Parts: sequence; C-alpha cells; structure tokens
Amino acid sequence: AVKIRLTRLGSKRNPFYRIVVADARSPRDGRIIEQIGTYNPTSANAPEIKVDEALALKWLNDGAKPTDTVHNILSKEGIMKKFDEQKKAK
Amino acid sequence: ARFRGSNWKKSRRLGISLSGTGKELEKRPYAPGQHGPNQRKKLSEYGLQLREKQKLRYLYGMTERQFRNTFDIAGKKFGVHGENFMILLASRLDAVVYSLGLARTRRQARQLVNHGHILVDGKRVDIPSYSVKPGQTISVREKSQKLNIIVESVEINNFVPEYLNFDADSLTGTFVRLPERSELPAEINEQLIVEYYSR
Amino acid sequence: LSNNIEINAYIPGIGHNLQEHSVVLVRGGRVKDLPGVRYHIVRGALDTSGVDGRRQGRSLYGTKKPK
Amino acid sequence: RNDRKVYVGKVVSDKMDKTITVLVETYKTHKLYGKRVKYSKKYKTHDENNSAKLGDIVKIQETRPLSATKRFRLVEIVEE
RNA sequence: AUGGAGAGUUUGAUCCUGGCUCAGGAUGAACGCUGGCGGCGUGCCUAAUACAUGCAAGUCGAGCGAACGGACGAGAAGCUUGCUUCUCUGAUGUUAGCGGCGGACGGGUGAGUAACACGUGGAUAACCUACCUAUAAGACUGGGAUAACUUCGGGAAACCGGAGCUAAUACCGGAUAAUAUUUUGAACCGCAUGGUUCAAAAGUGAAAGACGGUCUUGCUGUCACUUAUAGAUGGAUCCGCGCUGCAUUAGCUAGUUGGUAAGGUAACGGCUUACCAAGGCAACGAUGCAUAGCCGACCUGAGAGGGUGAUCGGCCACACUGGAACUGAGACACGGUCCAGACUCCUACGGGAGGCAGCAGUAGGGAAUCUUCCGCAAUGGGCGAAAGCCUGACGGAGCAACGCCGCGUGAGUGAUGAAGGUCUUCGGAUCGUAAAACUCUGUUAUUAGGGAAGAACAUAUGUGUAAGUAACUGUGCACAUCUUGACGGUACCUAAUCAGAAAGCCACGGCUAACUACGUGCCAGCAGCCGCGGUAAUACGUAGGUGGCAAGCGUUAUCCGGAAUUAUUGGGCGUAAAGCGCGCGUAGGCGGUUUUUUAAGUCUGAUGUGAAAGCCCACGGCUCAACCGUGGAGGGUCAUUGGAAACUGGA
Ligand SMILES: [Mg+2]
Ligand SMILES: [Mg+2]
Ligand SMILES: [Mg+2]
Ligand SMILES: [Mg+2]
Ligand SMILES: [Mg+2]
Ligand SMILES: [Mg+2]
Ligand SMILES: [Mg+2]
Ligand SMILES: [Mg+2]
Ligand SMILES: [Mg+2]
Ligand SMILES: [Mg+2]
Repeated sequence: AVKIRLTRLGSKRNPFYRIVVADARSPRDGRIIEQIGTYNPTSANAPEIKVDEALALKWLNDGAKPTDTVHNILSKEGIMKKFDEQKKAK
Repeated sequence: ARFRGSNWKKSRRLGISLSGTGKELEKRPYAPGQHGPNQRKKLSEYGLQLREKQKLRYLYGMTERQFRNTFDIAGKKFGVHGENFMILLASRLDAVVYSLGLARTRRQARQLVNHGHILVDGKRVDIPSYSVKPGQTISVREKSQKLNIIVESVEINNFVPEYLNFDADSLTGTFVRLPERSELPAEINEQLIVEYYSR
Repeated sequence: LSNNIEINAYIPGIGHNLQEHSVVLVRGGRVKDLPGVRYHIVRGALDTSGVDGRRQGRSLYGTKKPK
Repeated sequence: RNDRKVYVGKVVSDKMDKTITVLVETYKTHKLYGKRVKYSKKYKTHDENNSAKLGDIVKIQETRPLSATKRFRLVEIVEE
C-alpha cells in the first residue's frame, strides 16, 4: 500500500535519504507521492533529521505505513506519539 | 612540483623573473636555445596574449587545465574579471605560504604544503590549490616548527603583503582580507589574459 | 571493408609490408593528389606494420618508442 | 461542478442526421516569424432536432464520446 | 551592460560576389604512442543474433491432514546393568503435499509505434481499484468431497489411469444482511444525456478460523473473515494544444460518416451486428512512402537558433516468432498455460524437453564496451504474529586513463658557466642552474602499530502511559537494556627508512606559439587549405634547439560554432545566382479618416500547475576540487479568474 520510506541519495559510502511517501510497488529511487523530510545517518556522529509534522500526520491518518527506520525517525521527532494521542482521543 | 623544468629558461623566454629577483635575467635577458642570442622578430597579437598568459601561469606554477578552471571561476564572480582572476591566484595556499615567508621559493612553498607541513585553521591541508578565504590562519605543523628550511626562510625577513598578517615568533599567518591589484604582481597585464581566453 | 564496400586507402609512411589478402584498419582522410583515395591505412594496427626507423611522430606511423 | 470547454463556430455541414459539423477558427503564431496564421478545426456536434443549418453561428460544449467522431453538443444558435 | 575576434585561397595587380578550408567546444568513442596514484562517475551504440553453466521468487506449522525425528523418560537382565526391544508417554524440531498470499512488483530491452504514443492543459453527469486506513453492521446453521497416503496398472522417459482412505482459514446448500436491481411517491439541483437526497414495496446477494488471557455451564486480546460507505493508492477513457521528412506521394474511405435498435465492455462509443441514409477526410497536406520509442534533459551558440535523446527519473512498448484465453484486484502474464512456426535437444520412434532484451559468462557480429565475485550489514520489496526466510533489487568488491577532478615524478643552494651533444664567422654560441656537489623533505612508496562513521534497528527483556475490559493477556504510544557490518582491518592516523622506483606525446612555411644542421633530391615522401620536394628544403627523414600540453598527447568519426553561406534577430534578385513573356482573376496576406462599443490579439495582476534530478545562484559537507546535500532562481505557445484599453481584430 502507501508507505513512508527512505529513498537513497548521496554517493558511494556517503548515504543521504529523503523521507518520502510512496506506493510500495514503486522503485526505491523512482516515482513518489510526496516528500516529507530528509535523514542523514553519517552526519557529524548525530543523525540529522528534518520532517514536516503536518505532512507526516496527514499521511499517517490516510493509511500510509512507515518502514521500521522511518518509524524510529517519527518517534524521535515526536510524530508517532501525536498520531497515537489524536487517534485515542478520536 | 608539477612543472619541474628550468625556471631560468622559462623566465628568459617570458622576459620576466619568475623568482622575483632578476637573477635569471641578469646575464642573458633573451630567449633560451640556439637562436636566443640572435634578434627576436616582433610578436603577433596572439603571441603577446599567449606570452602574458604563460607569464602568469608559470609565475604561480599551475598546469593549464587548472589555470583555465581558475580563470573560469574567477570570471563567474563580481567585478573586473582579470583582477578577480589574479586575487584568486594569490589566494592559493601555495601563494599564501610563500608570501607569508615560510619558504624562500614558490616551489619550496608548494612542497611544504604538499608534504603536509602546513596547517589551516589548526587542521592539515595538503592541497597547494586550496583556496584560502579571509579570516583563515595558516600555521606550521607542530613537528615541523624547527625545520631548517622554514626557520631560515622566516629569518630572512621577506616583505609580507598588507592583506596578510604574519607572526614569525609563532610561525602563524592570517589571511586578513582579499588582496588588491596594487598588492599583486605589477608585471602582469591581466587584460591580455582575458583577451587570450576570449580567442 | 567489413560493410563490403570496396575503397582505395592510402598507405602512409616510408615502406610497407602489405600484400593482397592482408587485413587492415582504415580511417578517414583523403589524399588531395590522388583522385580516388578517400581513406588512409592505419599503421601499426592489425596486419599493417609500423614504419621502421621512424623516430619523430611515431604514434602517427605506428612505431614503438625506440629506446 | 467543473466546467466543460465551450467553442463558437459556423456550421459547415448539416447533411448527417442529428449531427452538424462546426468549423472553429483560431490563430497559430509561427514559432520563428511570430505572425499569427488562421487555422480551422471541424468539430462533429450532436444536434438532436436537426435545428441548425449550414451558415449559422453556433455554440458547442464538450461531451462524452457520442459517436466514433462526435465529442460535442450544440448549446445554442448564436446567429442564423 | 557580464555577452559577439578572425584567417587562407579566383588576379599581373584591384575592389566585389562566391564557394571551399582552418583556429573552438563536445562525445557511452575507437585507434596510435605512452603510462604513477587517489576520489567520483561511465563502460555492447553493432546481431530484438544464438546461447553451455550457476544464480535472478518465494514465503507462511499461529490455516490443514500426514510423515520423519524421536528427547525427557517409561519395562526385562543379555548378568554386557549399558545396553535392550515394543508393551507406552511421547518435548523442542523438520519436511513432501493441500490451502493463503506473492509471483502483474522489482530487473532487462527499444523491436514495433508518426499514435492522444508522448509532453502540457483540461474533462469523466461514461469508469474500475487486492493490500493499507477509517467508520458502521455482522461472522448463524449444515453438508459432500479431494490431495498427501495405501495399492494396483500403463509408459524409454516426460508423466498418466483405476480402487481405497483423510483434513482445512479448501469447496458447497440454507438463514440473516445492502445506498447494489426493479417499481412507485416525492424535494432540490446541473452541463444535453442528466446529479443528489428522503420515503413505500418486490426479487436477490455474505462470512472463518487460528494462537493466547481470565474469575474459565463464558467473557475476552491479537491476527484473520464478510458486507456497506468513505479516504488513500493505482489504473482506464475522452478532449484543446504541441510534437517528422517527402507532392518526382492528390486524391482517400464503404463499418467507411451519421442515425435507429440490440448485443457487448469497468465504462462512453461502429466497440460490434442488423436496418436506414450518404455521408466522412483532404492543398490548414489527406492517402501513401521513408524514418523514429517520447519527455525531463544533453551538446553547441552572445543570443535567436542548430544538433541529440547514453548513463539517472517519468511515460509507453516488447519478452524465440505469431495467435489465444485461463487464473486473478490487477495479466491476455520475461524466468505461467494452450496452439501454430522456426531452431535446439532427448527417445525404446510411440512420444517428450526448451527460450539470458534478469546477473555473471560464452560464441558470433563489430573500430569497440567489464567479473561465470561478496553480502543481505544499509535502503527497498514479497511472505510471516514474529524471529526469520527469499531478494544478481540493491549495498559493496573486481576489470578498463573511458571521462572529470585532485596530487605526485622532488625542494633549496649551486659558475666552478665542468664533460658531452649541437651549431659556428673557429671568436665562440647553445643545451644550462641544467648537472655534479652540498643541504633538506616525504606527498607518494615501503615497512611496522593503531583503527571510524556507515547501526537505524526489528526482536526480546523491564517500566510507564493511552484505549478497551469485570479483570487479564495482548494492542498503540513513551523511556531504558542486550545484540547485528559484505565492504574490512578498508578509509584515516602515527612512526621509521629512502630522491630513491613514478614523462610521455604532438608540433615548430603561413593561419598558429616555437629554427637550425645534415641527409634526400618532383625521388623518397608531406599535406586541413594555400601548397612543399627536380642538389644551399625553417614544408620530406633524422639530429640539436624550441613551442604547446601533460598521465596524457595525437589521429579518425560525428554534432554545434565560426557560416549574416536559408539572413525573425540578420542577405539578396540592372550587369555577379536570382523578376514568371504578359494579362484576367480565386483563395490567402495587407489596407484611408473620425466616433461609439466590445475585448479575440495586446498589456497588467491573482490562483493552480509546469515531478524529482539537472542547468544557474547561494550556502553547507567531504583536507581541496570533482562530487554530495539543502534552499532559492528560472523554465508554457498553459489553464482559470480580475483589471487597462492605445494599437490590431469584431460590431
Ligand atoms: Mg525502431
Ligand atoms: Mg553566431
Ligand atoms: Mg512471470
Ligand atoms: Mg528468461
Ligand atoms: Mg589531470
Ligand atoms: Mg609529419
Ligand atoms: Mg547560421
Ligand atoms: Mg545574371
Ligand atoms: Mg518583366
Ligand atoms: Mg525541477
């Protein structure tokens, strides 16, 4: 189905990722529905994470499902709690 | 370095002392080789443009590819192209080290940077082509503080340009600001070089 | 040629080893003196030997470095 | 509701049954020279009552495919 | 204002016209000579030729029967209490088969396609959509089989046939349940057809369990199941406009154009079929022929333009050739099926087997294009509750100066201008501060130690919290803990030793930077053009010297430039190429003055959109750069909507 996942960029031995909403059948570095953020694993010994809460929450509401690393990111940024809180509150 | 040929022959051909002292031009101020002593026919307009370009290139000991790339990036900046090219040439770690006076020769300064003796902002920079920007501090590696070459060069109180600020006690220089055309070599007519690269 | 077109190719350099049934590499370039010759034989490629004793512009005539 | 495209043209054929052919004239600027050149397209249109006649200005709106070639219907007759 | 160079060659000389040629940039390049390293890329363009071999798609025991394995541990003493059997229990496990899901993705290629294929902008009151999310309502009551298995039989084989037996979240009946279907009331609404909403009947349509918790003659957690309605996603159709050469291709079409009715499709529709009519298309290029995947982009150019469509991303098409359907949410399906054909292979001659335009690799073709590698550690995908398994996707490694960028092959001092080579006016001059000598350095190299990031996790294990419950287990969420790296002991770092191992290529008459000697003598040869060479060649070949570049330098091929030589920007037609021999005129192009009006062109805004990557600009990260990342800017002949009205158009 619809998935929030990391698309690989950068160069050899220098990964950079864009956090994107994509259909699963889509190729990893191919067609996407929307980009929500970025993730840099190799940056300054601290993962650098940019995410749009408004976009991430809209997609999580509509049934988009994170890959495991993306879930960790949305947890680190606090989006996964917000999703739960609203959903329980609903 | 990269070009490792006779610096005198190159000076004599180009009618300019690459060492900046005139030692090459003192005895034989004419082109090298068999026909050097004989009269030289007048240079064409292309000949003059090429001569001026080669003068600047051999002065900074750069290869043509790199020289042309530097000319391009200089052109992309704001202001007068020729002047921007010359200040950008002067901003090379090579040139900065030489002008600070950590070496007595440009080739020596290049070997110093290339062999990893030099520090920029406390960290090792080994690329002679490195483009030093204003505010950066050039230093000597802690191990190399007592090199005979460096100490002797610094002892010889070479004039340090105004855009730099050297402390001989600490062997630490500072790239204070961008050079000015006044501070840059006066024997170069950069306009000819711009014209050369136009055609 | 391999495309089956018959052409006249110039043989450059001083001296050649080529005979009928030799296999050769042909490049572009016409000889102005010779009317029908619109191609050159490449020296030092396939059967064609390099010019012997060529010591200047050897790459053009397929000669290895003398040393 | 989203709006379907509407065109105005002159009826050039009324021979077919419940159908009129409408010639819509537009200008295509030349890519290089920049002069506008008159261009015409005949649009096959549905005229249920066979109301329109050759030489009458008509207003046509886009529809679902009504035939092999017919994609438009007659909204009104502007002039006769 | 950021951006624009010319030169040679028609003559005795000249000005002009005019073609030809060159200096530049670019490449998936190839070839010749030569060759140190690193980073980041790129690498069958030709035969959509044929393909040996391994691998590229599985997974699920928490759907199911069955089989294997049989722990822990049951009995007798062979007097061997360490070895024994079936008279048992039989745990963690494992698998062939059934069933579910996946296999329609990912990966490859560009043959076909001149087309709504694609690009851009719209439409669907003519559509469809597994998994995912949300909400609501349910999951009741029965049945008959069949793999595996057992046995028999037929085949060379591939693989079939009979009998018997057996499960399921397999299959089937009935019940109950629709906004679905029919019919009848309304109400409101749009853009023809029509949309929407609310009532009253009629016919008709579902489902399923598994693994756990508990207070266990009954509740419940998670997952699975069914129906209805939305969302999300993906797909389908239609249309405006844009998108290719040839008229020495001018006519083309009969399901053809339209209508009617019926059938058919998710769906509109000649989509199809009967019937009726004669339409439809075309000089605004139909039809035919040739060629071609299209685009984002890419190369060049001051620009306007011109050329191109590798790598990467999007869309399309194809899967030995041709046809067809089946299964399914989705295929008319690269590693599915059936048939025909060609080819290859096996055979007991009866009959069988197969499809690298997946990754490697081979043969062939070609000027020319890589290893039959490592790992699922990362990212992504399938299956599973999950661990996990599968993954030639992908991450890495290998090979190749193929490209781009970076750094080397030493540095300082050095007249005593040594020797030697070359030239010479025999004075000398040049190679040449070059060398040697002396001093110094270690990029690199070599050797020896240290040694990253990339890793997030998932799971499991605690604690808390939220919803729900009688409560619990679970579930979501939050915070802790252990553990996981192919590359790889790689990058990088440190120390020690050593100038030692690390420069070639083309050119030097002019364009065009750089000349002499000797040999040769219209020969041998050179050559992009002007040309050069027939005895004192800066043009041949070699040598010395020089010039231009540099791990490259040259050559060839091809594209843009210069070429204002198709000229919109930006040329011409008396004599240079060029005014139809001349009328009458059709289409078309163009058109006097004023006022009023309109607003199609024009001008000025707003809104949506013109993917990402790229180009450009800025900033940040890699020791620098290349490269990587991020944010802007730009790119329409775009659509929609609001103004202005001089000019063009309309009235
Ligand atoms: Mg083709
Ligand atoms: Mg131009
Ligand atoms: Mg398949
Ligand atoms: Mg296959
Ligand atoms: Mg280089
Ligand atoms: Mg030659
Ligand atoms: Mg032109
Ligand atoms: Mg004439
Ligand atoms: Mg006349
Ligand atoms: Mg973009």
